[PDB]
Amino acid sequence: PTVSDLECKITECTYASDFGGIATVAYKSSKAGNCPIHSPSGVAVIKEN
Amino acid sequence: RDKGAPLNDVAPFGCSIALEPLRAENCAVGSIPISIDIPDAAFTRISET
Repeated sequence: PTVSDLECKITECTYASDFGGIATVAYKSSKAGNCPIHSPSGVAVIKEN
Repeated sequence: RDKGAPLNDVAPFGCSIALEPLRAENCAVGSIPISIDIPDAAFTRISET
């Protein structure tokens, strides 16, 4: 699925080591299925691939 | 019969009395710096509310 026309926002970001940072994402898909994710910036490390 | 009145009838700042451990119950005055360590198990993680 193409996911654009979305929105992302943190909801409780934890300024920390353990994966405490969270963020809802208003996904706006075309199909329905899986969608691999990553932050190309090294600022954020994500638990979910 | 020529006494004075009782401290549970003349005290200030709101107290009651007992001939018991000599407490002065329920004295409403000032503030108390209270601090608690909650059980972390009782917390709900942020991504569930």
